[PDB]
Amino acid sequence: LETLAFDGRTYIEYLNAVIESELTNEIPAEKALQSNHFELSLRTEATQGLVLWIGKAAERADYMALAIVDGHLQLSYDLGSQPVVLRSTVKVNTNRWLRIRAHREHREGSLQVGNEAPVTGSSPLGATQLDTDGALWLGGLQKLPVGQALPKAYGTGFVGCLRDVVVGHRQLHLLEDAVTKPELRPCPTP
Amino acid sequence: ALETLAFDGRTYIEYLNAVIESELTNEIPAEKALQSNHFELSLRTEATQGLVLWIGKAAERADYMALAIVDGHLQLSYDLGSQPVVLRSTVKVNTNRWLRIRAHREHREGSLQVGNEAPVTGSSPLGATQLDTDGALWLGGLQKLPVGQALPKAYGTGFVGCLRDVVVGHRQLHLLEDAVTKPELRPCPTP
Amino acid sequence: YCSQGCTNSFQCWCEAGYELRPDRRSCKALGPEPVLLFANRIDIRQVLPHRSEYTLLLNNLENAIALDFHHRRELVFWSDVTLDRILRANLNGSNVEEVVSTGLESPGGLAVDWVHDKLYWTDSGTSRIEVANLDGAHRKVLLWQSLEKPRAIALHPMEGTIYWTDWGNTPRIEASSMDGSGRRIIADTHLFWPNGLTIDYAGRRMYWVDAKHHVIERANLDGSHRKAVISQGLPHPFAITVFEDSLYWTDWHTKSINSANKFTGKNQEIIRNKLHFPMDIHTLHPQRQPAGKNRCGDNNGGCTHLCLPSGQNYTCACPTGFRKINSHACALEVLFQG
Amino acid sequence: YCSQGCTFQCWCEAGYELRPDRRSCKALGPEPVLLFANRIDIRQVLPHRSEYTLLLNNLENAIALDFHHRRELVFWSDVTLDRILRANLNGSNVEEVVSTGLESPGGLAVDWVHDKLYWTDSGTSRIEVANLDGAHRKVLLWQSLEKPRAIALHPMEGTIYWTDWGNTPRIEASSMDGSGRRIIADTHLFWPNGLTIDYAGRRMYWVDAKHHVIERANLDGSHRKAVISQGLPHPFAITVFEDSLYWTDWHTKSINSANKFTGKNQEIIRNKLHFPMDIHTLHPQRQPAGKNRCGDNNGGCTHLCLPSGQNYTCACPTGFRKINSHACALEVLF
Ligand SMILES: *[C@@H]1O[C@H](CO)[C@@H](O)[C@H](O)[C@H]1NC(C)=O
Ligand SMILES: [Ca+2]
Ligand SMILES: [Ca+2]
Ligand SMILES: [Ca+2]
Ligand SMILES: [Ca+2]
Ligand SMILES: [Ca+2]
Repeated sequence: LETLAFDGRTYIEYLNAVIESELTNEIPAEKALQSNHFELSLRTEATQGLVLWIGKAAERADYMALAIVDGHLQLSYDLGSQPVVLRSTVKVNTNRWLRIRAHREHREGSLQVGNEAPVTGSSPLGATQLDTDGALWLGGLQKLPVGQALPKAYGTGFVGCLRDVVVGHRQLHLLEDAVTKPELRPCPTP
Repeated sequence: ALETLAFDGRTYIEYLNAVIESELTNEIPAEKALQSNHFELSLRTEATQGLVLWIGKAAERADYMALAIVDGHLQLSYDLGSQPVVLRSTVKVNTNRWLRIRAHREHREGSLQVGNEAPVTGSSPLGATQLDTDGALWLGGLQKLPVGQALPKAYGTGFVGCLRDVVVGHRQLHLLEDAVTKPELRPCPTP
Repeated sequence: YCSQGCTNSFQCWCEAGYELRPDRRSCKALGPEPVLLFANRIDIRQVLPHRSEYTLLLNNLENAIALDFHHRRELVFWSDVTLDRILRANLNGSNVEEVVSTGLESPGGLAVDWVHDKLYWTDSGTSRIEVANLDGAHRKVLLWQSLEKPRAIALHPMEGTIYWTDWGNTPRIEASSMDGSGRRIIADTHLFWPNGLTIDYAGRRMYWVDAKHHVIERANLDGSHRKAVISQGLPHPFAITVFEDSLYWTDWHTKSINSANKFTGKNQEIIRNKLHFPMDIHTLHPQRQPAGKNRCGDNNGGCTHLCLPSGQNYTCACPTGFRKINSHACALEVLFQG
Repeated sequence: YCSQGCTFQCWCEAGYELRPDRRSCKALGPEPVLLFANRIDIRQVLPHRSEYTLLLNNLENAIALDFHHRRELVFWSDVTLDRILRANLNGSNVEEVVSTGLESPGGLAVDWVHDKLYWTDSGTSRIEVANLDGAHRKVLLWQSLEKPRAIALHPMEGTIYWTDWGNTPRIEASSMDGSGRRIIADTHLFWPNGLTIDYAGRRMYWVDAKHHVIERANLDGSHRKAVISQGLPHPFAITVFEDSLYWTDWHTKSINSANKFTGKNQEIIRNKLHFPMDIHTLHPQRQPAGKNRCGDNNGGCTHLCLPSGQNYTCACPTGFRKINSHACALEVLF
């Protein structure tokens, strides 16, 4: 397949799969999201890092974020009501590839790293949807945190390698899908 | 591994799609409510009639999602408690050549694509977004139809042909080793 | 060459609110100069055809798709698909308020009954056609059975008829009474993407657009005498309207507003290009909302809630969550549940 | 341990008579009955004899249940239907109590003193209260809740205990008005499935299905002890009477029993059960009479009167705001 490598200053932007009205004749639009599913593979030596951001670029918080805190992964999302945080027990760093299954249906969301029993939970009641502006970010963020009181790790760029990217049921093309192409490298061979 | 499967019309294979593993999860056991369905498969047949895949319980008025061959065309039907919807493909499947199928459901909204055709889309009527399942996923057909009789005659017929590369949700299926209930298993014969 | 009608053979005749042109053939509308009102997803805009005048009416919209207007009330209605809302405002662009909030998936079509002060709309995601008061009250689901993807909708308050397009897996064009009764198929043949639909009142004919077959079709008002008019330059048309001898439509491919001759299909012009995402279009003019008799007459005719034209007179109807009583009255079903 | 107490001589309490062994207090009144939900059924079983009593015959998914002994009522939760129900103890006239706002109602508790109903929803991550008929429903607790499951009450002390098996598993307590919230045990837990209070013995017991233990603590969480360390593959709900603990197990599909003190006398009361869930000992002594804090001043204030600390407070049903300390008004007026 392919491997996108991240130096910590690498923040790659992708669009969420759009409506092709040309082919479908369907009215173009982008509604807030009902459910999210992310499948990705990761190899790192890092103890802390922001990895994934599905977010709305308004400074009030609607976000879906996968990040590393103290060697262990965290899935957190704010739906309009307060956020929920799900910590993967598995440690991110042996510099060995790990499989990540992140999913949420409305409030309910799950995270599974490697072969661990999946970590479930639900965001607070009220808002069940995620406000979105067609942005899917990878390798952390440009240092564009949204004025939220997030863990200080979410401000740090991600160092390591990724592959086999699955957003929903679609297989993501790492190079071709990137709207933002700062610089691109296949994962090094450590 | 066993990568291909041959169905003689009497072949009915059970898989556990999404159940509540209370033993492992410590969650209260119950029928799972499904917002979304997705699966993919490759198919080769000379048949113009038969049932291929069945999701949900096998009971009267129980919810279901079925992929069936009716008059040489594949179609996706599902009932969520509100009335059922049918999505008929435009492709003739009995060409006896390998065909990719892509089926997806978001709540009421489903889609069906056979090969490179333009996806066929429609919605189940308003009022029910969820498919309540026992976690059962049936391949090749059913021994006896769910007792509420509203289905076409073709749904009773068992699938004749072959199958491979079966995606279910986000997980690719191990046709042999993931099968909960199965008869003797043989690979597709005429490749 | 007679824009409207010729009687006596062979001199042409002009309808009320219209005046014969110097050519003795064409009919010109008495009133102000015609204005084209259209939705641009992000905006609602106005144009004077065959001139460079271009005005942004309403700004900072999320996803503006379908729009219609009420001339004598100086009201403009539009739907927003990302928001799942139907809003209305003064024709000036002020006093904007929410009319329909709940129960919308893809409200892709709008039509105003200016005679009975009613609001009809279609939802392709909900597979229904609904009606309400101008403010959005007395909301009732008019049609649900057999609908898949309703898009375009057009009214004939005088005839008391509803026209619409369904571009779903069984593509159609249907007509019905305004109460929902007397439903019938105009065209179920040679259609795939019936996007646009419009009524020519003076000409007593109907036009529509198929984005798949790439045609604008003219039909008699019963569906008869169906003829292709524009067979070319139709990559992806969406909405369509008529005025005098001109057809006006929007196109997703060219991102433009286009015009052509009604009876001919020639004189093809591009009124505006480089548009953001041309959606629904109209002709803003008193003659495009002619005066008709209110079937309910004296407002006592409003029955209890809904009074809708059906057949040659009218019927009374219940809003959603109501039960019919005595045929003139409606009551909440919640007073019958306990 | 001389059962209830020894100040030597052994001391019994009212509703209990000293047995010839001089230690054991046998309960006065009728015979004890084990009440449990089979998911599809609600059955009464006599423990030390073989019995089957079919109470409620047709059900989709019954889990949490409880009873009002006086007034003879049976409450239970249905997590597929997402409704809460009640009936006379004989199993007559099923009645809907809570029809809305439910997702995973895993817990249920009845205050026989104040005639109120407390339940937990692991889906809603909330604890709620209402009248026995369903009237005056209010959200008692919401914030910092994950998977509240088991719930038990102490109407005499006006205290509530519950368990959370979420990401930070814990056993907590608060006054019946939701105040004075404190942690009982936030350590060495993973799957706190069941909880029970020994009123006569003045102690609490709980089960952890991941640790496979039944634990006794004092009633403030002090002197934590594991009484049973084995034969607990997947226990769910637990209850107490006299010197015996009774609990249901998902693995063995059985109702089990043992000694509260020694943990010995391991017994299988019944087996081959469909899916045993929640269990209670059906007996008058398991619902001891006590002082009603809210009774006989003005019945339940204007809307709700809930015990708080050494007193009671008045609370507003959801959709209401408080008018002073004694009254409530709707939210749409102001
Ligand atoms: C339209 O007219 C109304 C009423 O006279 C007025 O409130 C509004 O300001 C006008 N529109 C604009 C854009 O100023
Ligand atoms: Ca939101
Ligand atoms: Ca359902
Ligand atoms: Ca009337
Ligand atoms: Ca449920
Ligand atoms: Ca009181």
